[PDB]
Amino acid sequence: YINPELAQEEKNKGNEYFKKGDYPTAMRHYNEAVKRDPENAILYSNRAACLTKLMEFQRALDDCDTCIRLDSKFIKGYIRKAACLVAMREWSKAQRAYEDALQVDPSNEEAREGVRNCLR
Repeated sequence: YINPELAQEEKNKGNEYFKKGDYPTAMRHYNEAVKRDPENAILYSNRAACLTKLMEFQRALDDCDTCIRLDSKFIKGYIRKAACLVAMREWSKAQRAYEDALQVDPSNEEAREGVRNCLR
């Protein structure tokens, strides 16, 4: 059952615990946010960042694809995908994910720095 205000509230509990670095507890809240507004791309971007810190790389990249599917214009899905691949040391795939972001917005500074980071 869709509840987008509750999803927002849960997003924030998530983001807060993310920042005290208790990702276990942040994840409980990101899961609930996703449950309540499952078509909202940003919730998957957010959850992907957390899953990546936890080294749940398979689940992280699933969330990045979800984000990219739900909103192909939302740059952070591509950024989170690239960042996860950097965390995996998948450099060649990471470089292409950042380049996919740059296709969406060639002025994106985070993606341009990400390409620099991928030069080995």
